[PDB]
Amino acid sequence: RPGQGSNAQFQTSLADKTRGLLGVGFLRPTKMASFAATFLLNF
Amino acid sequence: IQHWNKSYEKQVYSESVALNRTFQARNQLVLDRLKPSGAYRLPAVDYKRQLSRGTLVEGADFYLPTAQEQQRLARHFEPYSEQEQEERRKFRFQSISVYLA
Amino acid sequence: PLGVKGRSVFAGMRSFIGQRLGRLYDSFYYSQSSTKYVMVFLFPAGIFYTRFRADTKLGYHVFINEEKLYPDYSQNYFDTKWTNGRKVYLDDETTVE
Amino acid sequence: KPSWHVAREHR
Amino acid sequence: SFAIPPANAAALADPLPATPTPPPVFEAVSSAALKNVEEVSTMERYEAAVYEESFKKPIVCLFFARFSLQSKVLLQPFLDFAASASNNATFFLIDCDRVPRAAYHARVENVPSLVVMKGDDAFRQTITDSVGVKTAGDLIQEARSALDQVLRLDQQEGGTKLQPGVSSYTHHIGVDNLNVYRKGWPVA
Amino acid sequence: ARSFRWMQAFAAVKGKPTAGSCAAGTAVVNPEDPTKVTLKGRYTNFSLQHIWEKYDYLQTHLLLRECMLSQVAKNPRLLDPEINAGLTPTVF
Amino acid sequence: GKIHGAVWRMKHLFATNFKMVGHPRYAYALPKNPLLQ
Amino acid sequence: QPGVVDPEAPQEVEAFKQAWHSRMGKFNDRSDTPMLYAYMNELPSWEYYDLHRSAFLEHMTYFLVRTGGDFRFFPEMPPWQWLAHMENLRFKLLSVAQSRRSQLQLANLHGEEYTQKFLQYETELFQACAARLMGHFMFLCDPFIPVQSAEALSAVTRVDNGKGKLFSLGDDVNALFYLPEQQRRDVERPTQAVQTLLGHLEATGRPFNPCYSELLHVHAEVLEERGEHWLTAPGECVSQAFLRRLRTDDPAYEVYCSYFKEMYERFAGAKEVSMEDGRKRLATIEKNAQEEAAAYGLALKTMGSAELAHKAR
Ligand SMILES: CCCCCCCCCCCCCCCCCC(=O)OC[C@H](COP(=O)([O-])OCC(O)COP(=O)([O-])OC[C@@H](COC(=O)CCCCCCCCCCCCCCCCC)OC(=O)CCCCCCCCCCCCCCCCC)OC(=O)CCCCCCCCCCCCCCCCC
Ligand SMILES: CCCCCCCCCCCCCCCCCC(=O)OC[C@H](COP(=O)([O-])OCC(O)COP(=O)([O-])OC[C@@H](COC(=O)CCCCCCCCCCCCCCCCC)OC(=O)CCCCCCCCCCCCCCCCC)OC(=O)CCCCCCCCCCCCCCCCC
Ligand SMILES: CCCCCCCCCCCCCCCCCC(=O)OC[C@H](COP(=O)([O-])OCC[N+](C)(C)C)OC(=O)CCCCCCCCCCCCCCCCC
Ligand SMILES: CCCCCCCCCCCCCCCCCC(=O)OC[C@H](COP(=O)([O-])OCC[N+](C)(C)C)OC(=O)CCCCCCCCCCCCCCCCC
Ligand SMILES: CCCCCCCCCCCCO[C@@H]1O[C@H](CO)[C@@H](O[C@H]2O[C@H](CO)[C@@H](O)[C@H](O)[C@H]2O)[C@H](O)[C@H]1O
Repeated sequence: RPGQGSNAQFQTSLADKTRGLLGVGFLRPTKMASFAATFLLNF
Repeated sequence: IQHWNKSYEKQVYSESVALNRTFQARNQLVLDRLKPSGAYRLPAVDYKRQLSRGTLVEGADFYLPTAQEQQRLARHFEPYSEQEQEERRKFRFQSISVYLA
Repeated sequence: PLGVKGRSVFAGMRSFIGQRLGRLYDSFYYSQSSTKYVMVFLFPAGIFYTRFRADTKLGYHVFINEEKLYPDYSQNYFDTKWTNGRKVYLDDETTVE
Repeated sequence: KPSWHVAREHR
Repeated sequence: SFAIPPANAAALADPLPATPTPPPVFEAVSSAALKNVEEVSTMERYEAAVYEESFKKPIVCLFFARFSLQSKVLLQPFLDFAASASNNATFFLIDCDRVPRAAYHARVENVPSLVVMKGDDAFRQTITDSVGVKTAGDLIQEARSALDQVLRLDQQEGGTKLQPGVSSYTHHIGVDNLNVYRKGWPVA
Repeated sequence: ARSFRWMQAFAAVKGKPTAGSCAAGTAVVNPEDPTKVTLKGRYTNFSLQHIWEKYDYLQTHLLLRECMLSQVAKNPRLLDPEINAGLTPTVF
Repeated sequence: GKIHGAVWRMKHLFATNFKMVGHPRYAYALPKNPLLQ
Repeated sequence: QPGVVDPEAPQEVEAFKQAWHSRMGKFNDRSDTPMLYAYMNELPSWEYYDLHRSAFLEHMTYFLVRTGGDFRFFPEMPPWQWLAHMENLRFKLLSVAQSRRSQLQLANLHGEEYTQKFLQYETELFQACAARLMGHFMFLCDPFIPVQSAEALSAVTRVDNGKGKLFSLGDDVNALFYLPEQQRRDVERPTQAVQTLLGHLEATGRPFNPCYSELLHVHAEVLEERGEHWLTAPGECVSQAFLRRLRTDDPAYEVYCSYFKEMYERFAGAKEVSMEDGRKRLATIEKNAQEEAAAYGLALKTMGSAELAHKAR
């Protein structure tokens, strides 16, 4: 197959998939709070 | 100095590998399942891409719905039909009487 | 050519609503996670709660005569001291006790 | 403003 | 401030010039119209199709480009699929560099691309491999599934339930602003 | 000399402009029928010309690299001239 | 008032030209001159 | 619309267009007085690539190699699979480079410009090699195989196990071509090609640098990612594939077309020659070929760039 060589490298752990489901480094509630603060200050 | 900085780089790359694994997992678990089909995509293309394609038009803040109205300035002989002329002749002035009433 | 035979204006409404909802989902998916969740769930929810509470329940401004009668709010967080003039929302069945 | 280095968040 | 220079003689030149052909020895290698499709070379033809034939019976368009090898691999099986299902749908073969406005219309971003169309917005399904994992067989299977789906939906509900959507009022002007001329709107 | 004929030709065609520095198309309206409009050019889903104008050569470079790999899979002694000349990074 | 001024200028600048039978952007629609060759 | 006598005038039209562009720019562009650029944590493709020129280069080279295509089809947002593969390859390369640095740079005691110079020098080198080979019709000659020595003749004959034919041209072509059997006229995988090249170089005693070796290996890997048909179609040759994938707006288009025309019309009439009849010829071919190789160093100073000149000196 064309992409099997690359897709073989994509093997995750149980903790890895749990962390992805939770969205640790991609939700960024600190970023959300910063946005809220800036938006309220912009009034 | 040397050893500590090189170990700093190595741990940076360990963190990078961890981030990449969780990124792959997040994608292939949640986003590949929640990805929109594309039927309800945005019905437009950005003006920059249009400009690169040579497709952008800028003008006509207004429009002319009917071809009868589009081809007036090109007909040169009958911009308005006879019936349309007779109808237009009734609005040569504004009706202050109707305004007042 | 407006309308088609065999189709109903209600079916047209349903199709239009489906289109709108699909477009909304697409636009929410292709958006920043930093702003969309907040602006779409947390501000609306708080505004809804506040407006509903204000327009439905009935509140009272409570004062206390002396400082020795003030409650002890040292343990509970976000309020370490009593302040007179406090707005308190209650239910219609509430008693003085 | 453009640069040759990419931050962690924009990686 | 953002600008892009208008164009160059190179860009405006013929994108599909002829190249030399080898003698009958290089062709000897280890790995060694069509009466069922229509090769499109004119946006006039493409619009005629999309606006009349796509409303009569569905169409399947293969957008390709010469530089692509996946397109050469997918051509023949696409011709077989056409010979198979030419009774239920029409089949068109488009080159993006020869007819770009047709590629802008179908919203194709990668080549090769299958596009199943009916009503021009009632059922537009695009099949492609943006990652590089699928193959010609998988693409053709997806195309068969999409054609089955569109035929079933067309038969469903006394021919209705497949009505154009946003194209009813957009006219693909946000995609390609040149449709204002087609619609007759001014440009001053 | 006659062997470097092709080097001379390449040096001749050196700085000719390409489509990677400008838009890929242009519209022309039929004066007799303004409702008719043609698009002269190519296809493009690309708008980063102000960056690609400096790397325009990479496409053909990588094509040449693939072709060199194909030739070397059969005969690897075709690069020996440059190795001996010292152009490539090598550790004798 | 804007419309009034526009028409008031159109009068002076068009009604006595002999060269503007219509607008130049639509001269393609005019018949062809039998005197030119 | 303005109350002017002629709103459809070219002055008005151009003024409206310029105002349109200025408004759209003032609204969308990233500036010191931004209107829409605000609350930015996840950037779109255009702004991302404009701010991070390093990623545009990497994401672009990966696109051209993973999918042999033109920059005009560059995707708006790349797939996470591609991004992950890029990160893995970066980890590999930087691990190798960091080990080498640890072991050399410390025992001893602007990346954009460096990358630009490296790429320019490399493309110049490959163009010069291609020209040198086209000088004798050895650039892209498949299923044929060029030979300039008896050692190479034996090496390439071991492919088909002595079978096949050998063709020649008279005293103007300085090499002899070999045609294997139709069943063995295939093309080999890029990983195998790189392995063969490196093995030959290390047997001759001229190994590349480790960084360049890893570069070749990653290139071969991203090429393998294409699958079965990575360079050619079933009934296609390498020259046809090159002319197919060749950018039409490339200045060298006519040069390559001329070369391939001449090569076709020559190979069409090329004569056949047996095995022993070439070796004695391969001797003088090797002689004049090493002479031409010695002359090549000076020839680079004739028209080559300052980089090639200084690296030859
Ligand atoms: C009970 C059911 C519910 C209630 C419904 C009641 C009945 C209404 C039913 C619906 C309408 C009728 C339906 C049947 C019609 C059948 C006949 C027919 O087909 O043709 C019509 C019939 C014949 O039509 P026709 O054959 O084409 O020939 C027409 C004539 O040639 C004449 O053509 P013309 O070009 O010469 O036009 C004449 C025009 C002349 O042109 C003008 O209008 C110039 C003057 C404009 C004044 C400024 C306009 C401000 C507009 C504000 C509107 C909202 C105000 C809030 C409402 C309450 C106001 C107290 O005079 C007018 O008629 C317009 C009068 C506007 C109202 C005046 C408001 C006061 C202005 C105050 C200004 C002074 C301020 C300082 C005050 C201090 C003083 C000391 O004539 C009409 O009835 C005309 C319709 C009038 C409608 C108003 C004009 C449009 C203005 C739009 C304003 C925005 C409204 C937004 C709408 C809501 C949002 C969607
Ligand atoms: C409890 C938790 C709550 C949290 C939220 C949970 C989720 C709930 C649903 C979300 C509710 C919020 C809605 C936000 C939408 C607008 C803001 C936004 O961010 O949109 C961005 C979002 C993404 O847009 P984009 O990415 O920037 O560009 C893509 C285009 O939008 C793509 O455009 P397109 O090509 O697909 O189509 C063009 C589009 C155009 O949309 C736009 O681009 C802008 C739309 C303008 C918005 C503001 C217009 C205000 C106009 C003033 C009204 C004056 C009327 C005067 C009447 C006088 C006559 C007497 O057409 C429309 O959708 C607009 C139609 C409605 C406009 C009505 C204006 C009057 C014209 C009447 C026309 C005839 C009626 C329609 C008949 C249709 C056939 C049945 O917009 C959309 O997805 C479509 C536009 C929104 C359409 C409305 C969707 C339904 C909303 C239901 C609201 C009901 C809420 C109450 C719930 C019950 C509570 C108790
Ligand atoms: C009530 C106060 C209103 C005053 C302010 C509003 C302005 C007053 C004028 C009326 C407003 C509505 C105008 C609708 C015009 C659209 C007509 C149309 O054909 O659209 C295309 C749709 C889709 O048609 P179609 O796609 O199914 O088939 C036809 C296909 N073409 C067009 C290609 C031929 O047609 C309809 O089915 C009729 C829709 C209008 C009826 C609904 C009114 C919309 C307003 C309510 C919004 C909420 C919807 C949910 C309601 C749920 C009810 C329980
Ligand atoms: C008389 C009254 C006249 C006045 C008119 C009154 C009616 C009309 C008033 C409209 C004006 C106000 C409109 C403001 C809208 C702003 C809201 C907004 O866009 O959101 C911010 C976000 C911000 O996105 P962003 O952050 O990526 O970019 C925003 C702009 N920049 C780039 C500058 C930062 O917008 C969206 O992306 C989504 C908008 C569409 C969704 C709207 C909410 C409904 C969502 C329902 C779907 C839920 C799916 C859940 C699935 C979960 C799993 C994935
Ligand atoms: C999807 C359709 C949604 C449409 C909107 C429907 C309304 C949704 C919100 C309903 C809230 C129901 O929850 C209920 O609200 C009312 C009003 O605050 C509260 O009730 C309160 O006001 C009423 C009026 O005096 C009394 O019951 C009492 O004084 C007090 O308890 C209930 O304690 C609470 O349980």
